Amino acid sequence: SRYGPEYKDPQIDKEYYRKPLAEQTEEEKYERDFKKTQLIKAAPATKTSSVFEDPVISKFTNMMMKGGNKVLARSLMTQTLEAVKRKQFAKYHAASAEEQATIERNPYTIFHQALKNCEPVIGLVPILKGGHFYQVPVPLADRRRRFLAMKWMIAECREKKHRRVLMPEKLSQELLEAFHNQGPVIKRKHDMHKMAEANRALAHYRWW
Amino acid sequence: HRFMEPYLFGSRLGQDIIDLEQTAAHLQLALNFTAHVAYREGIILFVSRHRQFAHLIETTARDCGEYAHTRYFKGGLLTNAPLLLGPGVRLPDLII
Amino acid sequence: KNILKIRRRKMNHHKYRKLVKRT
Amino acid sequence: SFSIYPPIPGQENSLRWAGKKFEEIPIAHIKASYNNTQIQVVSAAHQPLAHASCGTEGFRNAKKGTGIAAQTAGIAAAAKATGKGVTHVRVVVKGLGPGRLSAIKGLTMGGLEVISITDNTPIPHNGCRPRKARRL
Amino acid sequence: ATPSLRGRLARLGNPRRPILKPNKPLILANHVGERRREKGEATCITEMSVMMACWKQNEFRDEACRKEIQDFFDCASRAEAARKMRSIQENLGELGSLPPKKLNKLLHRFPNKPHV
Amino acid sequence: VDYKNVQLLSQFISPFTGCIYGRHITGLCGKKQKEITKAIKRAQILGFMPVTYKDPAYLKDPKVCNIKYRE
Amino acid sequence: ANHLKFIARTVMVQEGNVEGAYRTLNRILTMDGLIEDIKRRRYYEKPCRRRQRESYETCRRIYNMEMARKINFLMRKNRADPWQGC
RNA sequence: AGAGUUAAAUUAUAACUAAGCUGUAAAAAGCCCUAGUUAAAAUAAAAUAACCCACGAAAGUGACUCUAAUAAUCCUGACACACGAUAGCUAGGACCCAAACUGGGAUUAGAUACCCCACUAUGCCUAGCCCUAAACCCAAAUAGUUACAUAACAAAACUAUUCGCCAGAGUACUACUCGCAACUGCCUAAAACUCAAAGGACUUGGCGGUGCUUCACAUCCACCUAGAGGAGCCUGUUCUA
Ligand SMILES: [Mg+2]
Ligand SMILES: [Mg+2]
Ligand SMILES: [Mg+2]
Ligand SMILES: [Mg+2]
Ligand SMILES: [Mg+2]
Ligand SMILES: [Mg+2]
Ligand SMILES: [Mg+2]
Ligand SMILES: [Mg+2]
Ligand SMILES: [Mg+2]
Ligand SMILES: [Mg+2]
Ligand SMILES: [Mg+2]
Ligand SMILES: [Mg+2]
Ligand SMILES: [Mg+2]
Ligand SMILES: [Mg+2]
Ligand SMILES: [Mg+2]
Ligand SMILES: [Mg+2]
Ligand SMILES: [Mg+2]
Ligand SMILES: [Mg+2]
Ligand SMILES: [Mg+2]
Ligand SMILES: [Mg+2]
Ligand SMILES: [Mg+2]
Ligand SMILES: [Mg+2]
Ligand SMILES: [Mg+2]
Ligand SMILES: [Mg+2]
Ligand SMILES: [Mg+2]
Ligand SMILES: [Mg+2]
Ligand SMILES: [Mg+2]
Ligand SMILES: [Mg+2]
Ligand SMILES: [Mg+2]
Ligand SMILES: [Mg+2]
Ligand SMILES: [Mg+2]
Ligand SMILES: [Mg+2]
Ligand SMILES: [Mg+2]
Ligand SMILES: [Mg+2]
Ligand SMILES: [Mg+2]
Ligand SMILES: [Mg+2]
Ligand SMILES: [Mg+2]
Ligand SMILES: [Mg+2]
Ligand SMILES: [Mg+2]
Ligand SMILES: [Mg+2]
Ligand SMILES: [Mg+2]
Ligand SMILES: [Mg+2]
Ligand SMILES: [Mg+2]
Ligand SMILES: [Mg+2]
Ligand SMILES: [Mg+2]
Repeated sequence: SRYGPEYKDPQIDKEYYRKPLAEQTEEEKYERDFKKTQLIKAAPATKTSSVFEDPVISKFTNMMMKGGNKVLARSLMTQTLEAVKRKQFAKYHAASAEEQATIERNPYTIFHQALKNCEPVIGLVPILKGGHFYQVPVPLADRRRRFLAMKWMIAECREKKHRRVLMPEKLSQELLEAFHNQGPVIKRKHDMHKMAEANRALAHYRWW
Repeated sequence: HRFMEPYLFGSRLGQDIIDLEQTAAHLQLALNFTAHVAYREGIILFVSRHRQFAHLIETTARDCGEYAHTRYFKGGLLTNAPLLLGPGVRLPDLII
Repeated sequence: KNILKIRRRKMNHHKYRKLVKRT
Repeated sequence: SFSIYPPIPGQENSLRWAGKKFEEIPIAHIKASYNNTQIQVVSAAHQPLAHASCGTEGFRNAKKGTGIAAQTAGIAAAAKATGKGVTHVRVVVKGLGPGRLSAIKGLTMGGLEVISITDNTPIPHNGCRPRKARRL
Repeated sequence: ATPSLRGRLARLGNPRRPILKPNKPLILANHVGERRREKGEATCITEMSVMMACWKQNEFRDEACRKEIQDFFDCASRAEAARKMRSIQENLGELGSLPPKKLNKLLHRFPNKPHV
Repeated sequence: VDYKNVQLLSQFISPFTGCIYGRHITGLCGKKQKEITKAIKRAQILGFMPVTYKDPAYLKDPKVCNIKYRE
Repeated sequence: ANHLKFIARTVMVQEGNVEGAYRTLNRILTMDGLIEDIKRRRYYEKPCRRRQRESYETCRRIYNMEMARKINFLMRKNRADPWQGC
């Protein structure tokens, strides 16, 4: 907010800048962009042009940080990706050739998958009518859903571990079980879905 | 209007017609009056709000060494003169 | 407004009928 | 001049659905009441082939009012009817309530083909007096 | 055509008995009534119901039906963009008449006369 | 206007309802509206003409009134 | 009840679109005033309370008629203005 | 005012069919001798036309047909005469539906109410009473004029001829009288006492669990994060001392 409304966001992707020549409306557009003498924001410190940056991992990284510890959250995440990695190597070498073709060794694909699979389709909002609060079925916008998945994973592997158990480990377990849909996280997604199905009549109430 | 009933001549198929004899008798006296004021060297202010003719009436008046006011008319204008126009001021001798 | 006159009447009537029942 | 709606009971009109006269096509009665909906699909011969109510569909005292419930009853009704092999339905809505449209749609979406809608909603020509209005 | 006002109103002259009792005097006002904002219904309800039935039959495995779900989100995006579009749509007016600002200026330009 | 020509009276009745159109639709004098109305009611009780729908025979005849149902 | 059935208040859907045909029938009833009558007749309405309705309706109809006319009469002069900034 | 008639709807009561049906903000009770469909008299009430403005002295009168039928060569006029919505009373019929009362059910601190469900006097007919209404268009009748003219507001201001009515506010549609098919009634209608007011219309505010539009940007709601209320302690009030 030390930025006036005059300052537009930085677009940080390099592939965009290096290879413009085949795109007309985008050539027009970024021409408008810098030609407008557009005051543009100092790019954040978390966003980098690193080839290794996955925005989803960043968000999930943040939401795990208590206080101001980037260092610590970064480390816990790193250890989670790592933990899943090694756990999947262990599953690989102890398996049969068919399953060697099957198994996912990429902790990243495992992560985007275990989140795609944990995200609820519909969710509830309370509506006040005639004195009572009814929980009613609301279709959700994607970002809210992503958030719900991540929030759930973090809250689940935060709360229910036995104290001798480190975060990255349990988190890895929950990731791999949510991968196969058998994990408690998905039990949660399902209790959402069931609660929505029971109240489906009340989907009349919602006016928007 | 109800006060035109004498000045009228009569209704031709719904459209009303003035009496031109009366127009001349009246206009004569009007123009005579106008003149006798001008000769006596006094202010004359034309006024109209009508848009079609705005230009005319200024273009007329500017050429007479007479003044027009064709515009929005601020409220206390003649009534409260010295506050609106200036600390002390002369007012139109005749308004047209 | 004129209701405020009627109110009086309304009451005085009601309070009378009640009376004539007991009495 | 295509699709003049009201086909006459005289035989001057040859238009067949499943090779049947319009007189022979099944009548689906829909009754939309403020608290309820019920469909009953009947033969041109007046032998009931299907019945579904918003309650028979397992909704309860309030919720059974909604259009959701209406289409719900409509589907299963057209299921029971389709079981006895009715392709086409001329529909009549009785009453004016929440589940009018919903149930009619419910017959289509429920896989039952609709030819006609006609509204028979009882309209007193000033017969029996209604019950009193409410707050009072 | 406009309903006859002759003999309707209670007046000293009138030999008849009243027809209309106006609550507010019958005069064209200068201004015009402001636009009436329309309310909403429940959006998307159909796809919601279909997808409910699907999970009921399929014991709630989301992997079993992709179709009902993707159509559900199709509806959600159609709904949200319908709201954005009905927000920028204020050029709508009556679609063949003019927004109540225009009517009101225009009506102040040729006002109605009660007095004189 | 006679109560005997049901075609004529059919001309002023709503086809789906059996309603009687008002002046603002039919566009008749006062006396002719009234005449038509009474005529119709007579035609209904005596039963030359039905109440709740326009007799199909007469649906294809010339249409007088200003109503647009189907748009 | 004594009349032949299915002739009254009947639309027949064309090209198999149901929703369109229902809209159509609805437009019928609402054009003739039957919906306002059903809704009116759910409960009773006492004679006095009825003439009040009538009169309020008819006043309002007069007003709206007139105001409509006036609007559509002044419509011409909505045209962009000639004399601007005189 | 008679006499005759019924289109829509509803109900008996059968034939099928399904277990529910009804009912609200949400429910409950209620009913399954229920519900949908198909048949069907009586009783009651008269969609649209009516965006019309007619008929009657007023009350009132708008499904259909026929009979009878709407005073006065037309000024005003009662305590006399004849009528007079609803409700109510008397006797006899009627009873689809509605419904004071009442009994259930919710709501509520309570709920003798608003909401729900039954069911009754009663609305309906024939005969007899009762004679009251915000019986108000709060605007008397009959001839006129648009001259003069704005307390306010509302339906603009006034002559002329009449009758009826009004002398502060309560007290008081009351107490006594008189008369009435009324006997918790109607009509006529005071004083003691108390007060310095009581009233009508308006003006700005403020207010509104009125209506409409537009917002809230840490902000009411939905949403995000981190805490308070629990524990120990610090420290401030309040009480006891
Ligand atoms: Mg008193
Ligand atoms: Mg009626
Ligand atoms: Mg009351
Ligand atoms: Mg008269
Ligand atoms: Mg009157
Ligand atoms: Mg008023
Ligand atoms: Mg029947
Ligand atoms: Mg009407
Ligand atoms: Mg009799
Ligand atoms: Mg019948
Ligand atoms: Mg029946
Ligand atoms: Mg029955
Ligand atoms: Mg309800
Ligand atoms: Mg129960
Ligand atoms: Mg009407
Ligand atoms: Mg009338
Ligand atoms: Mg006479
Ligand atoms: Mg006399
Ligand atoms: Mg009486
Ligand atoms: Mg009585
Ligand atoms: Mg009874
Ligand atoms: Mg009986
Ligand atoms: Mg009952
Ligand atoms: Mg009780
Ligand atoms: Mg309370
Ligand atoms: Mg209430
Ligand atoms: Mg009963
Ligand atoms: Mg009676
Ligand atoms: Mg009256
Ligand atoms: Mg009144
Ligand atoms: Mg009086
Ligand atoms: Mg008199
Ligand atoms: Mg007389
Ligand atoms: Mg005079
Ligand atoms: Mg004043
Ligand atoms: Mg006194
Ligand atoms: Mg009294
Ligand atoms: Mg007395
Ligand atoms: Mg006396
Ligand atoms: Mg806050
Ligand atoms: Mg605030
Ligand atoms: Mg705490
Ligand atoms: Mg504490
Ligand atoms: Mg101290
Ligand atoms: Mg102390």
